[PDB]
Amino acid sequence: DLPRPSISAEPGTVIPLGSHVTFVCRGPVGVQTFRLERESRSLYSDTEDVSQTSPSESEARFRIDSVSEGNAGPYRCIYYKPPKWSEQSDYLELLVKEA
Amino acid sequence: GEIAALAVNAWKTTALKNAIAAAQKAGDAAGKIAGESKGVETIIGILEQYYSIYELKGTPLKSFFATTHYTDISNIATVIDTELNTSCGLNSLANQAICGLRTKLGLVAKPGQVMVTQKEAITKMITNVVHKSEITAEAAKTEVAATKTAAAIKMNTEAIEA
Repeated sequence: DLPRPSISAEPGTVIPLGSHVTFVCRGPVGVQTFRLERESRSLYSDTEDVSQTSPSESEARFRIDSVSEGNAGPYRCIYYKPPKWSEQSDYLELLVKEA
Repeated sequence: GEIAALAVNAWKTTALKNAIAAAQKAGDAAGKIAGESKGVETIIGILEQYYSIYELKGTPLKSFFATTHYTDISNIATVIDTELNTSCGLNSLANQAICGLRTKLGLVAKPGQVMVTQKEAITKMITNVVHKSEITAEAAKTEVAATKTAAAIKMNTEAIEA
């Protein structure tokens, strides 16, 4: 019933140490909460700060201001549209460059 | 001197009436102290043993409960709620000791189930932990206040017979 969310990164998945990255979760309109999960599934961030790109879509952003190698790893989206959590996005592997 | 004796005997009666008052106020003081320290020691013991937590608000439990009362369910839960959101998120690598609570409390998102709100889950936990702590604190205050009152009213009574 609920379409899988999709995940993308801005500017990309390979980030100079100390600089920033933003993940985008995209999902259907009427999403309540977007959750960006890491591989350890106690680490995750929620947001209700939803925006729309198209009438039948909604989305939210997660900015990491200063990346370290402990940020490196898998990242996934899942969203909540009452009464149901969707299923999980594909993973996006974030990597940290030295320079 | 019959009236001499009745004077000391009315003096001993006032002493004994005062002693009773003394022995209850001394008992209650000691019960308060024993209580607001079994509480602290019970809540710390519970966080450390059942939940593997040894700090809050980025201080050790010892120091934390010196500045926020172990009964303050609202601010304990708010502290946990906040520390969970700003140390188990995306935007730091700081201190991930506490994050296990989300697994324990059942917050991890399960595709196919309803949403468990973080803060409600924490306040259910903290209410349970604080109720437990207040009850053991009350037992400590009950024992210690009784043991001190008994000893005081005894000691004073025998003093009032010399």
